[PDB]
Amino acid sequence: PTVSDLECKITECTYASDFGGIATVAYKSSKAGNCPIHSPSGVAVIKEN
Amino acid sequence: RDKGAPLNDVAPFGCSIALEPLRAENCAVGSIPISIDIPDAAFTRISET
Repeated sequence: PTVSDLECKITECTYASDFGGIATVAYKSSKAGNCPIHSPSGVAVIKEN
Repeated sequence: RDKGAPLNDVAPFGCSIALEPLRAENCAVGSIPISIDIPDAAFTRISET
């Protein structure tokens, strides 16, 4: 699925080591299925691939 | 019969009395710096509310 026309926002970001940072994402898909994710910036490390 | 009145009838700042451990119950005055360590198990993680 193409996911654009979305929105992302943190909801409780934890300024920390353990994966405490969270963020809802208003996904706006075309199909329905899986969608691999990553932050190309090294600022954020994500638990979910 | 020529006494004075009782401290549970003349005290200030709101107290009651007992001939018991000599407490002065329920004295409403000032503030108390209270601090608690909650059980972390009782917390709900942020991504569930």
